[PDB]
Amino acid sequence: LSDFFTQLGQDAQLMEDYKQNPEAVMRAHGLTDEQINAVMTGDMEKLKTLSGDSSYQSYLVISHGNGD
Amino acid sequence: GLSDFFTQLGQDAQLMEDYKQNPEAVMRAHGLTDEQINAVMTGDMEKLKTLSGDSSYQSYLVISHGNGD
Amino acid sequence: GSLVCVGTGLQLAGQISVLSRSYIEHADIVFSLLPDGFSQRWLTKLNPNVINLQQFYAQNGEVKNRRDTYEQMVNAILDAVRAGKKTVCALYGHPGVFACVSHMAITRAKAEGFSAKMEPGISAEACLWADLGIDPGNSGHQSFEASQFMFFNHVPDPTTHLLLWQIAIAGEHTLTQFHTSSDRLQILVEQLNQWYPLDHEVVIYEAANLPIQAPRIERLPLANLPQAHLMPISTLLIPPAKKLEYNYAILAKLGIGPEDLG
Amino acid sequence: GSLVCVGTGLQLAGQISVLSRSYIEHADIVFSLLPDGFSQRWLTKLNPNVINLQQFYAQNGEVKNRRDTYEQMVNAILDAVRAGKKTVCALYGHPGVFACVSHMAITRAKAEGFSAKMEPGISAEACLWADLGIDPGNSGHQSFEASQFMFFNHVPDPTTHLLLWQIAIAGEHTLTQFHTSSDRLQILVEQLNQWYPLDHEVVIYEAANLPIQAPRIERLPLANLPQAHLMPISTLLIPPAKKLEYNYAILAKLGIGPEDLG
Ligand SMILES: Nc1ncnc2c1ncn2[C@@H]1O[C@H](CSCC[C@H](N)C(=O)O)[C@@H](O)[C@H]1O
Ligand SMILES: Nc1ncnc2c1ncn2[C@@H]1O[C@H](CSCC[C@H](N)C(=O)O)[C@@H](O)[C@H]1O
Repeated sequence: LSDFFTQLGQDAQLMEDYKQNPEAVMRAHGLTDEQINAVMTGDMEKLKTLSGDSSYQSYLVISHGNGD
Repeated sequence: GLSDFFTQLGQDAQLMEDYKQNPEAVMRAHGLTDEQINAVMTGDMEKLKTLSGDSSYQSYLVISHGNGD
Repeated sequence: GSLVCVGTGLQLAGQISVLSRSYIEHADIVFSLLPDGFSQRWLTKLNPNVINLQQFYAQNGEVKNRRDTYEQMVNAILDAVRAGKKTVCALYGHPGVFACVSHMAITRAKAEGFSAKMEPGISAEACLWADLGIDPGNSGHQSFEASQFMFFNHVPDPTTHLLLWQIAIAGEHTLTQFHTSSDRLQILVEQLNQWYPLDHEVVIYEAANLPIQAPRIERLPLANLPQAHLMPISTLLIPPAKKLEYNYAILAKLGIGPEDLG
Repeated sequence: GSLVCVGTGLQLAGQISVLSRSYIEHADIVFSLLPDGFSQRWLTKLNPNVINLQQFYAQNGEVKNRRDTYEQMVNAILDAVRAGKKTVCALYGHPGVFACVSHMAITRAKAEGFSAKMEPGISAEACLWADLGIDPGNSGHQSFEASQFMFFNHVPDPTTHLLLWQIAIAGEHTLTQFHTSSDRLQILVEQLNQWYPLDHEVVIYEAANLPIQAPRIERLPLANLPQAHLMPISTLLIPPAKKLEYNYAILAKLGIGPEDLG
């Protein structure tokens, strides 16, 4: 999962291949049926469980509006 | 020469930090002339474009207006 | 030692600048604040010497002022620079956009006699213009932190695209909770009603962090904001309430009229 | 055929996204609008099949409405897409920040039934926050095109960092000249004097395009703007004239006061 996503996010040729036929590209890179279903339903929580890190809690607020 | 150095320095964090420590030494070693180094140290971007081979690359960069659609 | 703060962008692996990636690659040590585990994995393959800044956020239901979180983040970064390490701080998006930690670390590092600089990155706002196909220049742009808009006197120009950032914590005054409440967002709605009708279409926007993920672009009337599902990464876009109208006063000083505009 | 609009950022070679560089690399053809000859050389090495959009600007002192320039740019891009080319438009900075050509091309391509998308990039504003060590969230941010600020009704919040873009053509109503006049800038000063004192320190900012180049960060009183040296790339930064003041009305509805703020 992590290997595919990292390649796909950097490589414009693989990105254009993905956009033409997402299911064919995900299967060619070994993604399971439930991984593909997670992608097509947009379940980002499920993909995080299947990769290994939804135990990884992530809070992303790095500023406040109270001044000083 | 001038172009190849700038393209490398712009992308390579190791060369960028070498350049920051000793700008003249790094520029001499990559073959920049005394006049090219002087243009850099005085911030004369006009002269640097001449020494590169400008051939009048005129570059107007406004791609919008404020007159409404 | 030395400090370079960089941004990784919102998207996994591909939205970092070529130079910024190089800075991470060659760093003695990296202090990270990234969106997810895929991004964390990608960083650790680039440079294994990583300290996750995520640890400094309140853990297991503790009460912690975010001011203390950020102080601890800045101190952690500076301890590596003071030791002599070529230090990189790798924050998601742009390291200096609605992020105090990099600015504070750079100010503190310069004051203690260390080389420190920030490299710009692609922010969530940069992703919004792309995703929604909106140009900030079209009728102007304003950005405010949602809680700062509630606590202090800010006046929006309703001809602009207005962004309220950190909308998920709007009105959360203690800096100890991870989200606000429906009653706080209803007070924001009533406050915005000074300039925007209750039926005015607003957009809850979330830029994607993965290449297989679509952005969130949820259109709803302003009145329905308090019932909406919000996440810490949610930005509220409030498109213009009014069209642009001629400044006859200034046209008169320029000695022209609207018919004269190109 | 298909369209992808990307940005190259402001700095030569290093300030493009990893993915955006890959899009240029693999393109059938690239339509470019880059800052200088170094950047043009760099692009031509990446992909030799380049059409320079610079050619559509007024040449040799001709009188040409920029609206016609921009229409011709969009038409040139769409002619490649219609022919069946995998087409990339590579603009400097962010391709959709104060840039109509990419948004227009994408709109037109989608309407003609072609794949079109915009990849975000690092804008001159993203450069400004880093180079000045200013966070747009600290007291908020507003951006206007300078001429639009003069011609239409816009009201700045003077607690914010205010950016006037394309200051160098402020008030140039024809869209046929490359720069404005000091008299037009003096009218802009008087207009701004509704909120900012004449002795208010403003900043003329120019992000560097080369790695050996320092940014321009020129501090001067607002009064001196009309005599200042401006270039087309100059952005006017107007820092806050007033500190943030407590919004007692909203605080009371929240049932809190200043002393309760974390
Ligand atoms: N994925 C995302 N989509 C939209 N907005 C986001 C986002 N991630 C962060 N933000 C915005 O940023 C706020 C945190 S402040 C950090 C912003 C970050 N430096 C950047 O460059 O984007 C969030 O509350 C939200 O308003
Ligand atoms: N080097 C630079 N430094 C500062 N502002 C710049 C700049 N290059 C362009 N700009 C600003 O952008 C305006 C042109 S509009 C195009 C902006 C570009 N898409 C970007 O993302 O930055 C200029 O008039 C100026 O206000």
